[PDB]
Formats: sequence, structure tokens, C-alpha cells
Amino acid sequence: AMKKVEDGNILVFQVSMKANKYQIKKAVKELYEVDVLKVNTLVRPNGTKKAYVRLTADYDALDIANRIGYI
Amino acid sequence: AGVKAYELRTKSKEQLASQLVDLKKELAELKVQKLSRPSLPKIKTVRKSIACVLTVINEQQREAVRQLYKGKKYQPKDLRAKKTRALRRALTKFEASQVTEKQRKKQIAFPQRKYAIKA
Amino acid sequence: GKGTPSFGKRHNKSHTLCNRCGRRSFHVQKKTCSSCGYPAAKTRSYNWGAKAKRRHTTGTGRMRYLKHVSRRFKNGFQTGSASKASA
Amino acid sequence: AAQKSFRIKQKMAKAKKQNRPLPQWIRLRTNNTIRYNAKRRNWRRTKMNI
Amino acid sequence: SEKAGHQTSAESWGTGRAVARIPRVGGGGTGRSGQGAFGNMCRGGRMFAPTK
RNA sequence: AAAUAUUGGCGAGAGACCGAUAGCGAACAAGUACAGUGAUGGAAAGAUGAAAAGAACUUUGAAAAGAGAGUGAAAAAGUA
RNA sequence: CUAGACCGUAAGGUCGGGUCGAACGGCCUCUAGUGCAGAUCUUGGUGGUAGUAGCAAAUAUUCAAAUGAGAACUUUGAAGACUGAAGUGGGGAAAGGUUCCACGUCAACAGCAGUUGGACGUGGGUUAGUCGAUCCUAAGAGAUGGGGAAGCUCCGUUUC
RNA sequence: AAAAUCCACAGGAAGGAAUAGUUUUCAUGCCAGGUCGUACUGAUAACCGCAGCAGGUCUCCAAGGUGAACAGCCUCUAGU
RNA sequence: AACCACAGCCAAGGGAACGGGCUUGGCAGAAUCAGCGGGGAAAGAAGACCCUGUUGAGCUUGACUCUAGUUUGACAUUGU
RNA sequence: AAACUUUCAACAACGGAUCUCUUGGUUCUCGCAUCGAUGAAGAACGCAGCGAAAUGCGAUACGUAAUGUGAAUUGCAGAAUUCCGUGAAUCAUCGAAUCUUUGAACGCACAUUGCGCCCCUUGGUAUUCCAGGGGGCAUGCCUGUUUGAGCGUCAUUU
Ligand SMILES: [Mg+2]
Ligand SMILES: [Mg+2]
Ligand SMILES: [Mg+2]
Ligand SMILES: [Mg+2]
Ligand SMILES: [Mg+2]
Ligand SMILES: [Mg+2]
Ligand SMILES: [Mg+2]
Ligand SMILES: [Mg+2]
Ligand SMILES: [Mg+2]
Ligand SMILES: [Mg+2]
Ligand SMILES: [Mg+2]
Ligand SMILES: [Mg+2]
Ligand SMILES: [Mg+2]
Ligand SMILES: [Mg+2]
Ligand SMILES: [Mg+2]
Ligand SMILES: [Mg+2]
Ligand SMILES: [Mg+2]
Ligand SMILES: [Mg+2]
Ligand SMILES: [Mg+2]
Ligand SMILES: [Mg+2]
Ligand SMILES: [Mg+2]
Ligand SMILES: [Mg+2]
Ligand SMILES: [Mg+2]
Ligand SMILES: [Mg+2]
Ligand SMILES: [Mg+2]
Ligand SMILES: [Mg+2]
Ligand SMILES: [Mg+2]
Ligand SMILES: [Mg+2]
Ligand SMILES: [Mg+2]
Ligand SMILES: [Mg+2]
Ligand SMILES: [Mg+2]
Ligand SMILES: [Mg+2]
Ligand SMILES: [Mg+2]
Ligand SMILES: [Mg+2]
Ligand SMILES: [Mg+2]
Ligand SMILES: [Mg+2]
Ligand SMILES: [Mg+2]
Ligand SMILES: [Mg+2]
Ligand SMILES: [Mg+2]
Ligand SMILES: [Mg+2]
Ligand SMILES: [Mg+2]
Ligand SMILES: [Mg+2]
Repeated sequence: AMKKVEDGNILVFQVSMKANKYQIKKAVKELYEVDVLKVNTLVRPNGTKKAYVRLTADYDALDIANRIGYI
Repeated sequence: AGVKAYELRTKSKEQLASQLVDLKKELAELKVQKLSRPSLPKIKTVRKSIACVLTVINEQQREAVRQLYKGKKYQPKDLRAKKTRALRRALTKFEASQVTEKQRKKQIAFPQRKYAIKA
Repeated sequence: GKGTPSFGKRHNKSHTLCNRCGRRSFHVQKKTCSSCGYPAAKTRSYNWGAKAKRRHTTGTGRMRYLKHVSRRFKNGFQTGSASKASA
Repeated sequence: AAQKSFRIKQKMAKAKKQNRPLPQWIRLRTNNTIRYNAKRRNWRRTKMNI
Repeated sequence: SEKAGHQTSAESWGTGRAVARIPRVGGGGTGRSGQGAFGNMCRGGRMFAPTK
């Protein structure tokens, strides 16, 4: 997930199982004030939902990940 | 330590909403820190603080609704008493005590008397 | 080949999980649970099956609401709150 | 089946999280009598019948 | 208890299986399957003349 | 209404009852593990010591472990 | 536990010695789920058989190095072979459910072995407007209206 | 097979005029496209047969030679 | 793993009328290996044939006793 | 003579009998009357700093509020002006709440985490499209309300 962060402009999130791609897009925009280009979602083999949230070219994923706190 | 509900009750709705958002942010930041720190005990304190704020908010909204429906028929069913299905089915004390005028006349005329076998 | 070579054809399923009781007794073609009798309104039960009744009866689960009824009874189904503040 | 229902995958995810030995510190608790994970399941030994 | 030793659907296997004719628990997969039942000589069976 | 019933529920008090192959199937994560497509079927499994004081340390061994040393009233109590 | 002792025809009783660790007897009476060699007896444990029968279908292995405590079996190289495209190849559908992959690692399991493994321990991994489901109807299934049925329910699928 | 679904035609309801009144199944332009599945085996060891059982279990692709040939035999890719 | 009362050399006798054991003789020397099918009335199963049981079941029919259905009559529905 | 077989004893095994123990069962007696559409019993899934289960709970998730008590919890880690205190605790009590997905289970459906409609509201240029948030939409039956049907039927009237 992290190599995706500094290579694909992608933030990888565990999100609610009740969240759809619209809600994930809206939440990321509100919690992190970044603009979202695309969201891909999958249900992991442990029952949680993983969201691949790619940002627009105008935002970096490293700086946002740093601002959130990890890496 | 967490929040105290008796402190929270002296706050307005906007203040409780603001504290609730602040605590949710705190939990989100702490769940990020849990990724690197092997153990995090502060999570539980903030989680219970969120429950305490939501509890107080709910108590204030429910109380204000009770005031809205004060002393009028047809309360909301959630604000009615939750005794038991059969107990809520039972005749009221008024209905149970109802008698015919004929029975009431007999009860007045010939009540059970107090007496003793002594003399 | 009624035995071992016929046992290699067992790859369909007659029953799957029942919505009501989670039993894998929901007969797929009859759309009936052979355990609980879903979707019939009543729960399937029999007096000749005393053990089955024991397996699914009241008290073998959580009793999410019944577990507190005797306490509320013992307090008279009171309403309100406790009065004082502290010692 | 590789094209499954969500209900089956959900049950498989629960079984995946259950698949583990006993946590070691449980044996150290006062008055512990739990020796191991008596409900340990394995895909080769006992099928889970959906 | 009047049901002690009898909460079982055990039946005899009859002759020709090289075992005694005591009724036996059916099914499989649990170690109790195939064992004797209902008898005063049987483990987990019913006592002779249960006390009333 | 009461006097009557009550192998269920809740709350109590008891026994010339059983004492872990007994006593409920179940004293224990027991209607559990497990079998069966399914209805259903359905176990086994209690006890170190007063206290882990659950054997530091040396030595042989690749290691398990052994031999010492030691703890303990007792290791002829070492979680086999 | 005890080819140590004594009493009783006997059922049995008593004593010494060892082991052991928390309760138990004599006598007078009361009571019973009260005495086992057998029941192809029940449950559990254990033998002889016996280091025995065997571990012989699918053509087949070999040299060296590396690893390791340990190599017929792990890895790499070399070599000899085979499947011979209706395959011992490359994907899938039912089914399984993490077996996939990585690190660690060998008590148990892989009816020899094992440093290897579908094993054990800990993690990682499944990204869709266009691929599927989802929509359609098929043989069928089945509510409603309504009629049967003591009833559980049954009939029927456009009917009055 | 059926149905969903798409189109066409017949019909002519209604609507439409100034510098382009309208209309545009022509072109270009803007936005969005949710949910669940997706790893791997698919079998002389991942399925069923008590198991790591010579059994059973649907299907797609298919090289050169010999030869009538998807026969038998030998070979290349791949695999063991 | 089957199997196993205890076991394992014969001859004859008697014996529940075919003995490894009992009686009288023959004899008889540790421990064993490969093979073998005479014997162990070898093992595999409370003979499936037969008979008995006041034990069944499948099937048949003019058995005994009934029965679904169906037919016939009467009453009711049922009036003018 | 050894080995071997057999018997006995000692020590060591194998195995788990015996004895002693018992937060369990069984039987008797006494007292009480309290599930559910205000959504039960039951089911699925999830929730802890480190839990697989049992138990507890429901996204407020081994719990929140209240009340009492009066300093714990504990296997480690952590915290411990709050410890002469509106106050620790996996404490007791419990009257306020929360109560995922379901289930008689109720928008329709359900081997689907499938598919609609109505109201409010927010965002995307938006009564119409898409999306977010909140609230609704089952059946039988009763009382009432309103809107209707029938030359069933009564009066009325150029
Ligand atoms: Mg998805
Ligand atoms: Mg997807
Ligand atoms: Mg919490
Ligand atoms: Mg066969
Ligand atoms: Mg057959
Ligand atoms: Mg079928
Ligand atoms: Mg599903
Ligand atoms: Mg018993
Ligand atoms: Mg028992
Ligand atoms: Mg001692
Ligand atoms: Mg001893
Ligand atoms: Mg001891
Ligand atoms: Mg002796
Ligand atoms: Mg003691
Ligand atoms: Mg007896
Ligand atoms: Mg005996
Ligand atoms: Mg005897
Ligand atoms: Mg051999
Ligand atoms: Mg070849
Ligand atoms: Mg060949
Ligand atoms: Mg594949
Ligand atoms: Mg694994
Ligand atoms: Mg081996
Ligand atoms: Mg080995
Ligand atoms: Mg490896
Ligand atoms: Mg692998
Ligand atoms: Mg894929
Ligand atoms: Mg794939
Ligand atoms: Mg099976
Ligand atoms: Mg040619
Ligand atoms: Mg004998
Ligand atoms: Mg003898
Ligand atoms: Mg003989
Ligand atoms: Mg003699
Ligand atoms: Mg002689
Ligand atoms: Mg012979
Ligand atoms: Mg016979
Ligand atoms: Mg016979
Ligand atoms: Mg006779
Ligand atoms: Mg027959
Ligand atoms: Mg509810
Ligand atoms: Mg508590």
C-alpha cells in the first residue's frame, strides 16, 4: 500500500463495509481536502473493505500521507 | 481521563456537536498512531468519550421532545412506557373500576360490615 | 459403481444456508428450511424431536431482551431514574 | 468457486480470522484452564459445510 | 431422572456383525457412535430398576 | 375469587440421593468438537503445590534433552 | 505394593515392612443402585501374533557443488529420461476456502527420509461504467382474488 | 424456445419563420456510471470417495514426422 | 491385521459312536530360517437348506372381516 | 554352561484403577407470575492495547447514562489530582439510552449484502438526471374521517 502511495498518487484506506465509492470520494475530499480522481474498492479476505483512492495530478500522495501521519 | 457527563449536561447543542467532532478527529488521529505504536490505551478513553457525548446529546433531544408532547394524548411510541405487551394491553385502573349504577347502588346500600362475635 | 465411483459425482448442493437459522438446511429447490421451516411464519418443531427442541429453544441464544424482564418485574416495571447524587 | 456470494465470502472471512492458535498470555491468567484452541479448523482436515 | 440413559435413538445391530446384540448409538464421527446404550451394564446406560 | 395442577420460567430452602465409566448428554470454551445432503445424530475431557517458589547458574549435546546445581515439607509433586 | 507374621473350615479378619498425604474405623442397630470369570456383556486400557504381512501398477535415474548437525529424496549445475498438443502443457465451470505469495521454521503430519512441503508460526495478497452477477423469460416455482380444509395448510396463476 | 430489449414503417395529433423562427437520429463539446464476485487448485496431493485412495468428476486451445488418421511410435514448445 | 479357553508329536483304546490333553504303548534335547498346504473337524457369519414358534413380511385368490371409489333408491336442496 | 521361556521380588515403565476431594447433577418442598409489531425467541456478522473460545455487548459495540459502594484491575502493557473523592472497579445496582444484518418480520425481493416508489433536505448548472443525509410505503380486522359507486333507493325540481 505504501509503495502505491509514492508511486501511483494513491492513498490506500480501510473504509466502512457500508461505504460505496461515492461516499468514499466525498469523505476523502472532506477529511483531507484533496481532490479525488478515481476510487477502486475491494472486500479483503478478512471482511474489511479496502479503497484505492487515486488523487488528481494537482495533489501529491506523499505529502497527504505525511499530513495524515503515517510515513 | 475522558469527559464527564455531568459536565456535558451544562452545554448547549452546538457545543456538544463541536466537542463530538473534535473527539472524532482525535480518534482518527489516534488510529493512525496505532499503526506504528505497538499498544494504544488512549483509544478506549476517546471512544468512551464519544459515547458519553452522544448519550448526553440524545438525552437532551429526547427531553426536549417530551416537553413538546407534554400533557397531550398520543405521545410518540418510543417515549411511551415499555412495561410489557400484556401490561400495555390491560384495562386502565379507570376501566377496571367501572361499575354499573345498579351495582354501585348495591355497594352503597349493602357494604360488607365490620363485626365480631363477642357480645 | 454405486459406491466409491458414484461418490465422485457429489458436487451440487441440495441445501444452503437458511436466512432464519443459519443452518445450511435451506432446501434449494423447495425453498424451505428443513430445520426451522423458513419461510413459514411458525418455527418448525415437534414433540417427538425433544432434543431438537432443546437445541433451539429459549435460552440457547443471547436472550437480548428477555434476560432483563425479570429484573424489571422485580422492580415493578418502574419508570424514571434513581433520585440521589452521591454519598 | 471464484464467483461466490457475498454471504459465503463473509463466512470464509470469519473462518479465516478464527484460524489461529491460542494466544499465549491466556494460559498465564489466574485460574486458567484453557490449554489450546479446541476449535481449530483446517482446510485439509474438516470441511466447514458452507 | 426418568429420562436418564434413554435420551438416545440407539438400536441393536442384530446378529451377524460379530458384536453383542445390545442397542447401539447410530451415526458416525464422534466416538459415541456404535457404542452400547439403554442397558444397565452399558456405560451411560439406564440403571436397573430406576429409583422412583 | 379460593381450596386444585404445574418434568417450563424466575426466586429460595433442603436430602439415610450420585460422587467424574456415577450423577442431566454436558462438574470442563457441552448440545461444544465431530458425522450426515437432510431430518437428525452427538462425544471425550475434573485434581502440581500452601504458595510457581514453574528449576537461576555450570556442563555434554546441532537440538530435544541429559548430568549437576537449585526451589519446595515432599520433585517417590516437573503442568507427559 | 509386600513367595513377611498370626486368627478363622470358609466368606474373611488382623499385624509388620514400603509407598503415601487427610481423613477413617470397632460395636449395637437402620437402610440399599450391596459382593462377578463368563452374558459374540459395556467403556477404557493392553498383549501374543510381530519387528511379522507388507511399504513391488503409472519405463529412471546418475555425477558434482551448495546448504545443513544430519542429504538417495532440498537447491543449483551437468546428464539420462518421460508426458508427446483428446498432454504429466496453458485456462476455466461445479466444489474447496487461503490451499495463493513471502519470511521464519521441522515436535506432530508428508505409511522411508527430509535442511523440503498443499505441514507448523507470522504476515502479505483479490482494485472493473465495458468481464460476470445484477435485467429477461424457459421447463417450472409462487403470493393475491376466491374457493377447500378442524387445522398444519391445500387448490389455482388470471382466475366468477 | 420464450421474453426483455432495439429499430423501422403506416398514421397525421400537435408545433414552427426571421434574417436565420423553429427543429436537428449530423459533428464537436461538458458530467457521471453504484453494489457484490475477482487470489489459487481444478485434481495419480487443493473437489467427492474416512486419506496425500490406480476410483469418480463438465469444458476451451492443440506443433513436426510416419500414417488414411485426434490410431500406435518418435520429436519441438511447455511440464515433470 | 485376522485369529487366540489352555495349548501344540504320534498309534490304538475307550469316550457325545473321528483326541493336542484322558488310558496303554511309541518316544522325547536348547534356539531356529525358507517353503508348504496333511491336520488344527483352521478363520470369515448366532446355517440362507430343513424343522419348530400359536414370530413375520412380500405376493395371490371364490379365505375371514372390511374399505376408497362407483352404482341404485329415498329424503333434503325444491319452487311455479 | 549361556541365550531363550516361565514364576517371584525390587527398582523402572505402560496405563489410569483405587482412595480422598467436588463452584456439577438428581429428587423433594416453599414462594412468585414477568416474552412479542414499543419488534420476542432464535439466527448472521462484528466489537478489547494485546482474544481463538466461553461470557458480555452492537459502529455509543467485554460497552454509554444513572444510582450505590468507596480504591481498585491485573496475564503483561498502560494510566492512576480522581484516591479526605460527583470517585477506581471485567464491582454492585439499574429506572435513561444505544441496539449492525435479520427473524412473527412489515416497500418488493432474497442461493442477490438485488430492485423500487413517496416526503424533506444537501451537492453536482437540476420538478425531470445522478448522488449524499434524514423520514416513510405489509396483511386481516375494528372504530371513526374523507372521497366515491350502484335506476338498491327517497324527496326535489325550467
Ligand atoms: Mg466489491
Ligand atoms: Mg469490484
Ligand atoms: Mg469501545
Ligand atoms: Mg461401487
Ligand atoms: Mg443403492
Ligand atoms: Mg435437487
Ligand atoms: Mg450473497
Ligand atoms: Mg447415567
Ligand atoms: Mg459422565
Ligand atoms: Mg509425599
Ligand atoms: Mg511414589
Ligand atoms: Mg505427590
Ligand atoms: Mg504379588
Ligand atoms: Mg492435601
Ligand atoms: Mg447392582
Ligand atoms: Mg471382569
Ligand atoms: Mg459365573
Ligand atoms: Mg517384510
Ligand atoms: Mg517420448
Ligand atoms: Mg509411452
Ligand atoms: Mg488458474
Ligand atoms: Mg498456512
Ligand atoms: Mg515419514
Ligand atoms: Mg523424521
Ligand atoms: Mg521454505
Ligand atoms: Mg506454496
Ligand atoms: Mg483476478
Ligand atoms: Mg485469476
Ligand atoms: Mg463425507
Ligand atoms: Mg501423407
Ligand atoms: Mg479363558
Ligand atoms: Mg490346559
Ligand atoms: Mg482339539
Ligand atoms: Mg485320569
Ligand atoms: Mg504318556
Ligand atoms: Mg489344513
Ligand atoms: Mg442359529
Ligand atoms: Mg440366522
Ligand atoms: Mg402349540
Ligand atoms: Mg418383503
Ligand atoms: Mg430490534
Ligand atoms: Mg458489571
